[PDB]
Amino acid sequence: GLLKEYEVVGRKLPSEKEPQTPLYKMRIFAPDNIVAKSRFWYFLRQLKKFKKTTGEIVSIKQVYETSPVKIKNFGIWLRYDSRSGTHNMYREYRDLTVGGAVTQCYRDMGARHRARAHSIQIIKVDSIPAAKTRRVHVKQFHDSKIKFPLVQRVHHKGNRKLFSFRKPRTYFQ
Amino acid sequence: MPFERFVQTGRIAKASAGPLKGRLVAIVDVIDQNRVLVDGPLTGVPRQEYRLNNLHLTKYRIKFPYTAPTRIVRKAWTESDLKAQWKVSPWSVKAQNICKRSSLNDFDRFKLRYAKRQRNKLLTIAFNTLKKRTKADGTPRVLKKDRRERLRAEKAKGG
Amino acid sequence: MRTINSNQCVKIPKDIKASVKARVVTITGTRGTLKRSFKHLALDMYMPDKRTLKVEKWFGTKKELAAVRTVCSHIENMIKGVTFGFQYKMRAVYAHFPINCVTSENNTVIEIRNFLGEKYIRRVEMAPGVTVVNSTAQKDELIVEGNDIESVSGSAALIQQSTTVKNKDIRKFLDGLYVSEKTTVVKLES
Amino acid sequence: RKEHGSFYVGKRCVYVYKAETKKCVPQHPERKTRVRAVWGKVTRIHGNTGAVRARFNRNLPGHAMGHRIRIMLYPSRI
Amino acid sequence: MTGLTNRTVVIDGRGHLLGRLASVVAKYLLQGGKVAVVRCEELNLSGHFYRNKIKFLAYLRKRCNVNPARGPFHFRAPSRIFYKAVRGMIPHKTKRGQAALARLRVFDGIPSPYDKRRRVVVPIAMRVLTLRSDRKYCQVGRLSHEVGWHYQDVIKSLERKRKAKLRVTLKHNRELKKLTVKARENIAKAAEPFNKIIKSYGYEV
RNA sequence: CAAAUUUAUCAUAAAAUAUAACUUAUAGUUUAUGCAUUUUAACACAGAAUAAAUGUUAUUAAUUUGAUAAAGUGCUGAUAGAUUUAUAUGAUUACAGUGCGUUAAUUUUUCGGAAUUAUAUAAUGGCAUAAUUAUCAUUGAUUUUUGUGUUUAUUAUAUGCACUUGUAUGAUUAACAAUGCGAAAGAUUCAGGAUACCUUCGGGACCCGUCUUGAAACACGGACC
RNA sequence: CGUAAUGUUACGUGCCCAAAUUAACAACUCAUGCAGAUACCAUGAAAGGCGUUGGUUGCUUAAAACAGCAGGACGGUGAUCAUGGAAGUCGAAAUCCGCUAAGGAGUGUGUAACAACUCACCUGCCGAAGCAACUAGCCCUUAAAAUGGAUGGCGCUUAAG
RNA sequence: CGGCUCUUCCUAUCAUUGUGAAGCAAAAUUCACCAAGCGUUGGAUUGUUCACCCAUGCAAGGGAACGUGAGCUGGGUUUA
RNA sequence: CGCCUCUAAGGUCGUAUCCGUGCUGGACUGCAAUGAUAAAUAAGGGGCAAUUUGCAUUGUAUGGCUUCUAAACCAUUUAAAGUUUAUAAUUUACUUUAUAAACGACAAUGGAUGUGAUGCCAAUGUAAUUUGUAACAUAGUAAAUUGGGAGGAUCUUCGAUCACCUGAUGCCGCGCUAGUUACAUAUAAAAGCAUUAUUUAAUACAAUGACAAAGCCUAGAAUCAAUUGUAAACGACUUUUG
Repeated sequence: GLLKEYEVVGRKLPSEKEPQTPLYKMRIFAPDNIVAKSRFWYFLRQLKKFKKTTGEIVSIKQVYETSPVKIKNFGIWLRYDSRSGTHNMYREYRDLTVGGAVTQCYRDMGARHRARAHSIQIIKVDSIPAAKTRRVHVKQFHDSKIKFPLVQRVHHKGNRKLFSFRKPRTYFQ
Repeated sequence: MPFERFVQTGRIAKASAGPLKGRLVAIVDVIDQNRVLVDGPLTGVPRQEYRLNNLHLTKYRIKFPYTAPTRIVRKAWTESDLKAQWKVSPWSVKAQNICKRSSLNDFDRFKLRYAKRQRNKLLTIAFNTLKKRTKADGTPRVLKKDRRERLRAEKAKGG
Repeated sequence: MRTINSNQCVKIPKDIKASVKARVVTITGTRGTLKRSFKHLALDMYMPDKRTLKVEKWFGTKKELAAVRTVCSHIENMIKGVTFGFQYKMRAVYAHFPINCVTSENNTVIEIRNFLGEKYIRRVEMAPGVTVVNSTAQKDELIVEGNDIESVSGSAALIQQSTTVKNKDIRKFLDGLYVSEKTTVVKLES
Repeated sequence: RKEHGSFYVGKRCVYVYKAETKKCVPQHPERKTRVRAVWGKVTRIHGNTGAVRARFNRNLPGHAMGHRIRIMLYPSRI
Repeated sequence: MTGLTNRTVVIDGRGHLLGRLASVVAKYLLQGGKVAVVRCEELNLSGHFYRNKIKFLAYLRKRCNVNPARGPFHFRAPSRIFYKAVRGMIPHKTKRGQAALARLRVFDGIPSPYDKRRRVVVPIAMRVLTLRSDRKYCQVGRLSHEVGWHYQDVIKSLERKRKAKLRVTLKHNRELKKLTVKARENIAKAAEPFNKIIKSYGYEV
């Protein structure tokens, strides 16, 4: 889907020998909240003990990008499983939302490295400014004043007329 | 230059195929090579991204900073006199004739088949006996030069 | 990664009249004129009414923006090839048998014979617009000269690929006509 | 498109064609019953491109494929 | 005079990829079509020339051993290359698709009324919309000259006759409507049925 | 439900760029290639002023943009179907609606009109406590059985008699209208019919018996009656 | 899995063929004799590619490098190793010396042995990124059978992979 | 089973065409590339099939339908 | 990738291969050019018919009448190409060049630009019987006949190929538009107020058809049998027959 972010919090439900277990939290990227509560458990089983059934899910809440029309570069610290292959990457994308950059990373890994998405762990996701990005296909856009003439449109198929009388003509003037 | 569609600020482009189809956005920043950040304050467009497929670029370029908020963009449409310029622009006229031709009530349809028929009768009459191969001569002079005598003489009839 | 813009601007001198139209660069100088159609190439080519000629590319891959300096040196060959011209000079080296090279008026061709004591008379036609001659004041030498560098240099190497020596050791039978100095006609020397 | 093929949804269709012989008279207009017809309704649409689905009284013989069916403008909505 | 929408659609084959036109035609002909494709020497194939030449020469190698006269006949004209593509996208062993193939005329180089008729394009088959700048392409007229079709330069001379007949029928029809533009100032005082009523379409018409 | 970005809003704000003063620079150029004029899509995120310049600081209204949820929410346009021999051996059952109905105020368009308020009983909420029971956390909050008034809201019961083309017809399908008369012997109208075919077309479609894990089998048998 | 009518469903939607050449996108890939095209499944590896795409580590760098046009590279000496033979050099126990802005007892087909020469050093102009090593996407390569031939067929290349 | 006859196909290339490379001077050869168009024989011994022998030959490659018995032959094998 | 480099575009040399030519067959039976065109002369065949008729049916045309687009985008080039017009220079040719504007793949254009500027209509009757009768400013248009040149042929809907067309000869000298404004005249109501019904055709335009229907023109071949022997199993084949 489109992969919005959440904060899933978990406990280890306190048998009376232990009062008030220490409450870890996350930043999970997921299509929906039913799948964010098995990405919490997948990532925490690497880190602390307490699986489910022996833990609780305290509040999972969605976080709503704090500037949806400001324009910023997102660096994603990733690690994935290739065919021979656990690696780390640091990818950079350019977007407005932070769930929209993570989802622009889950396609790119599928395109470029064949990476079906169960292999990708996300470490960190930031909003790095500029003159901290490196990633030359993102530094293309870090200059006012940028021009680029367009060549891009739609060319309906068949059309509102399949057998046209007047030739689309990719160019004019 | 040949100068194709410049993606700038603030090159006014009219949207073309999306949910904003028909409205005139400005362009304030370029997200990536495929998407810009469109914002038309005087035309019912809040600031939002847009895919550059569904945009068609006009010839107007207003001036604001590349990181401006919507009030600076709205201030610059007015100073350019862009609304008065756009509706008299060479083929925004052409937009509204297709909008006029669009879907065209049944009385207006069959009124034009009547009104084009009558000037078409007036236009096949103003047609096609030029200098070519008359004068001289056109024999017999009485009858195959009967009708054009009223173009020539004009009075009255050969005669 | 589909670079946005790659461009190169060719300075054109005071006399010759370059005029790119629809991509086809024609150019016209003292020693004649030359048109080359670059329309295999999907590139900008416009002359911004200065002396200069600009060539641009929008969103080309990594290969596609190698052809910017290619075409901006094909035009820079043309501003020589109509002003200074080209003149190659291949020098006809032999061991025992002399090399006989006959051209006449105006007989653009060549007949190149006695190689290597062989009866067969190699005859090869120069391209349109290029004249071959025997070099006066330095004999046993040819002078291939014309306007277009791809029709001069294809006309030298047509007669360098024949004469060629077969079934022998080609490190020992160093015989043939090999290009000494690829040069321009009028500036400075020849 | 879908919006275009749904105008015709509800309306009455006909496959009209020719035979020769009656087993009838000029009771009504003056016929050898020398033109047949098989009526039907458009029931719904088919793809995303304005095709449609029809349900005739008899069944449409199949050598009718390619031939003209007529979308009567009634049962008339707006 | 007639056709199931108009007389026949005459598609100019100039600038159109062969298989993206052969499928919209084969679909249209199974719906009741009547098309004609003219200039079949000008259709395109994607990829460079030798890549397609290879594909055709391998097609020429298929032939029945116990009789080559039974075998796959390898028609070499650019129109009967296009008919080969359309015949594969038709069921041609049913009567439905064999009648669908009978509504198909294909021509190397535009004769006999389809030269004064009306040429429509199919903008989804058109090469300049689909392929890329720096992909390579060929024509079927070059492919057919290199494989055994003898009339490449018959139909180049035949066509510039036809393209010089059109040089004067565009010289007449450009001066013959210097008078229709003349006549539309002598009927300016019509009554007023142009002056207002065709401000329904109405700034240009 | 966060979002104080959207929007406008204050505060010293200091920036990650546009607007008014301009040196050079290629310039088909001007005159004597400087300038003159362009190019700014060489213009120095250079000089002066101004432009939230990023959020920093502020609070918010189109309830606070979207998403999720709920309310016969409501409306519109369709499609297909409609057992039913209400006794060839058990009520057309009950519900509900419409027609004459003491009044008196208060309004309403002003028409046979229409609305409201006024009657007891029984509840139920909202509110104000006083109990009580029992629990996340306990400054309090939630909760069970109550009580009584304070109260302000909402439902229910109090519609009998006669009549009628208003639901379940106790798997409801029932109406208006068009066409067509089952002629004394015999026409016609409408619908239907692989009767054994023939015509036409699209889909399907291997040859049966058999033994076999597996048969259309290049397994065996079978030319036909 | 009774016999029917209607509606809704994993495999698919360029044409065969019902349904997208999707007013839905981001990439990847050019395959000259099978580019590639859906599980099982109708084979293909090891090892490579300054083919292109992404990524990881380390150096040089806005002390002016990288590249290139412009300099030297001989020698304190055939120390020895050594006679195809080592005079700047097969091998090589061994190993210590020029000069400054700046020159190698120096790797070599074998230049019989010598010479030179030039990929270091460093003065340049250049004045901006350069250098390698490594990784795994696709394509290529590796990749050879006999009737004519099979992504099912056509045909596809800002795809119809 | 072989041989005889006759046709087609493969390339894992012997030769020839066009080439690249050698420790390629010429001659002769070797290695490799594109490449299946034409060619790849006569005998002695054995039923053979490979290998060997005489010889010619510029040069004497390897295989496919277990190719081929209502095509033959019947030597091998294999009934009495 | 400042140099270098056969490669990335783009050029090139080039095999006993490949594909053609030449050669051999020919969709059985494909196609094109061409020749003659009957049993005649009493009488009837055969065209030329489209004019020839009533007649009857056909197709389009469905209650005028739910149409044409046989007028158009150029040839080759092309994803910064690719476009127009204008003007001053120029063509064998919107020849090529120089300035200046215009939408610099808008909505546009995907249909109508109706691309010789379309029609379900002129007729002021627009349709299952219908037709139309005068004045004031515009407008000047389609019209039938016999002896010369320039032009038109891509596996065909009529080739003693021929449609703008030299100067000649005479007419119906007929029918005519558009507009304001006036008048006569005539047809039209299908019976149903859930007017949908056989869902059609008197309409017009093109086409055959048979029974009595007017003329113009026409006057053959093939095969068998016999023969040959350039051929041959038999057919077939090459031949010959006042």
